[PDB]
Amino acid sequence: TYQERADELVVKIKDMFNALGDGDISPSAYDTAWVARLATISSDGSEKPRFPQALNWVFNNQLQDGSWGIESHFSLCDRLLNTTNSVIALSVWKTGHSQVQQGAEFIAENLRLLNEEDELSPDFQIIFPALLQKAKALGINLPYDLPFIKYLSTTREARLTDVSAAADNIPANMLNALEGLEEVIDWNKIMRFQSKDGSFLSSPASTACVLMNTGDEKCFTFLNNLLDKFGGCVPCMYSIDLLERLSLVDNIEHLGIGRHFKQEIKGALDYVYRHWSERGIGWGRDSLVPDLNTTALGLRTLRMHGYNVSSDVLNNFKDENGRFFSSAGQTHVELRSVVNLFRASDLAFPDERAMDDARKFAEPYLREALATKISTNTKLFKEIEYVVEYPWHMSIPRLEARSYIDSYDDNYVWQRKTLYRMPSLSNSKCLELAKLDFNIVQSLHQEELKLLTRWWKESGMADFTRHRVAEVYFSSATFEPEYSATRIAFTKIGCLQVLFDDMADIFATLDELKSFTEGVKRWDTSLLHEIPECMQTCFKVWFKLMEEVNNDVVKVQGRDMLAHIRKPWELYFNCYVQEREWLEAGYIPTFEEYLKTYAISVGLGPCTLQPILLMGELVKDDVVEKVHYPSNMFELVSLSWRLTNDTKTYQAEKARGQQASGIACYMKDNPGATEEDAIKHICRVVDRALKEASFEYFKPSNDIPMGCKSFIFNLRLCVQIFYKFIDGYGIANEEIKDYIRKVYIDPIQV
Ligand SMILES: CC(C)=CCC/C(C)=C/CC/C(C)=C/CC/C(C)=C(\F)COP(=O)(O)OP(=O)(O)O
Ligand SMILES: [Mg+2]
Ligand SMILES: [Mg+2]
Ligand SMILES: [Mg+2]
Repeated sequence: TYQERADELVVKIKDMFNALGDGDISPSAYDTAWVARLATISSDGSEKPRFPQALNWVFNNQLQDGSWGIESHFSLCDRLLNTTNSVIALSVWKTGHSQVQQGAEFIAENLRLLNEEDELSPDFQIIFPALLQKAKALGINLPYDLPFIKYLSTTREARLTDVSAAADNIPANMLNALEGLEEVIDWNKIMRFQSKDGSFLSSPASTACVLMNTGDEKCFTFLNNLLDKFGGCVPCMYSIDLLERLSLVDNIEHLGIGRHFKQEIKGALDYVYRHWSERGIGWGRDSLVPDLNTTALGLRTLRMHGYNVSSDVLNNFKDENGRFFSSAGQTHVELRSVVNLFRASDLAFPDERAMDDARKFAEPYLREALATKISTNTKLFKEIEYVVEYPWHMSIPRLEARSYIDSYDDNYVWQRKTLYRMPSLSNSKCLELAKLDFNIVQSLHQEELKLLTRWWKESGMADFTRHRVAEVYFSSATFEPEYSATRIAFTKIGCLQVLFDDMADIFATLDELKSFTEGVKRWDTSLLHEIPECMQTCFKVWFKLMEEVNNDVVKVQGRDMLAHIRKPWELYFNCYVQEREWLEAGYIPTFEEYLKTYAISVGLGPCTLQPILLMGELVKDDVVEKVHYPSNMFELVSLSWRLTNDTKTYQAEKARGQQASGIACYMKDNPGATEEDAIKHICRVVDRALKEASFEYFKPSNDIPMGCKSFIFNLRLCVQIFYKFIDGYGIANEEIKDYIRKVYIDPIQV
């Protein structure tokens, strides 16, 4: 069954957490081959392998065709690098004679395929042509004459003279291809780029290379220690204790299964944070040079979990043009590191220039990548497209999880200088759990919808089907199974409010409206007679619901909360009549005056107080105002709701007779301003409001219940996603109607 498989999945993924160390990463033929060339000189002048095991590994790990690398994952450049080097390793100690000839065949055959646009992995035209230089010297028989290989070697020899013309020698940004530049490297100065673990850029190949040219001890102890840990081979990079912890947590959170691993996540992040610094961070704790991807993931993930971290760390990757690079040790920019840069900028607090600068670079780079570089039908295209099309402040949790489940690759191989695997980060158990769990929870949601559609039918509110209740439901955002009573009360209150609003700005007369809110202020049915039949029915459905919800509230909260609960309702209806009082007077308020009334009339208060009081967390009398109205985070969300709503609905409301709006009031305050000027200013206000709410949300708090705070905060999402795709002609390009099937109706093939 599903629940059983998910439970055993949770168990195993918890093991994975508890086992986290320096990193799970695959051996590297290329890197281990280099380690194997290292020579010790016996007293009898005869040279033998310094690291017997590393040669033994290359000996026993020839694939089939017969190259070295990753069987299930073939790649031209990767196979060429791995096999050639492996061949050179065997040849040097003249052994593995069969694999040599066997692999020499694989190379010769495939060399005639490097032509010519089959994109080359980073620094291929430097580390490979160097492998072929040593191939000649050993007499290995290969087609060195191909017009293409002669071009790669040409560019390399041209790149060598550049280092000769460097008073400071090899630039820091070519350190990646260290071992493809031996003949122009100053071996004293190069050492200035050694990490505290003896390694160069965490690369075993590079570290072997400097070991061979210098006999440096630290280089040796890094390699020796690594081989002993990997049982006689080496990965393409190590350690990766920082990257692995961050990606694991991010991937799980992103897959929608973060709630099952709260304690294990806290342990992983605590570890990372102890190694956090204003300088940025690299793959592992011992990196000399930080990298953008790990730092960007660190920023976002750490901030997301309540850690105090500064966006200034990003500037360590920014140049004069405001452009970012992946790492001072290389020339190429990694697409992934730019995705993570953008995603980190999603969590910007107000006045964080670095976040602004990151997003101004990353976004166009990302859209550029989508247009030219990435193939459409791919998981990756689908992943990056969601990142830019539904950024954080409009990313609905379930929709975000459903979409990432489809783009998460559990059979992925990363490409640095060669291909490697990180089993914790590309993990089939994570993916399976994510799907099983999504289904499990989806069934719960179906049942809630059923209950909700039933209510809409029986309540007589028939006089907008489930399709209108489903959109409110969808908008609840807070999806965890424990919060069912909260989501249901929210949806009912929300559905009623859409009704109350149509009543307040369309159907009711000022008098009918006033009478209604008097009925609310009295909290009884004494004034039912003063209002038409249709509004009598609304009031009664509403009032009946209040009794039912309020009884449930006593159960969760442990005592009467009626006095707290009446306040948001009164404030909300009083603001409604105030809207109408202005309209009757023909008065257009100032932008500020306008917000005072409309920032409340938008209705964040009533749809949140009763529901948060049902989540389970105790809300003390003096805390109500700290988490609900008028706390800052609450105001800010209310503001984003109001203003964003204005931009997409002011045109249709003005044709219906309404006057006041964010657009009209701004234009009245600012002579000469057009509607376009108003919208532009408004969106800047909304943008800043979202960022300040994040700052308020993540701020340390002693007495504000986190669940309750989270439910308010994640209500900002629904408004942003709803109106984002209305194209200013009024045409809704994307509609909530379409996410409903994906999130609530279609299960995930298991
Ligand atoms: C946006 C909708 C309808 C659903 C998604 C968001 C959601 C579930 C909100 C639930 C809370 C509710 C009902 C709030 C009140 C309902 C609101 C302000 C609307 F329906 C917005 O439409 P409007 O432009 O006519 O509003 P207004 O300018 O007249 O004030
Ligand atoms: Mg309206
Ligand atoms: Mg209204
Ligand atoms: Mg409106």
